[PDB]
Amino acid sequence: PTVSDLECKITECTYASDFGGIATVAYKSSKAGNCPIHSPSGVAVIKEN
Amino acid sequence: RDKGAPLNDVAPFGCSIALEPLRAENCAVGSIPISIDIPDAAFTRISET
Repeated sequence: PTVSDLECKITECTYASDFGGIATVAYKSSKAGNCPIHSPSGVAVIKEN
Repeated sequence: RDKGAPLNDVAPFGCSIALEPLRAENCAVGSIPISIDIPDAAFTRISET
């Protein structure tokens, strides 16, 4: 699925080591299925691939 | 019969009395710096509310 026309926002970001940072994402898909994710910036490390 | 009145009838700042451990119950005055360590198990993680 193409996911654009979305929105992302943190909801409780934890300024920390353990994966405490969270963020809802208003996904706006075309199909329905899986969608691999990553932050190309090294600022954020994500638990979910 | 020529006494004075009782401290549970003349005290200030709101107290009651007992001939018991000599407490002065329920004295409403000032503030108390209270601090608690909650059980972390009782917390709900942020991504569930």
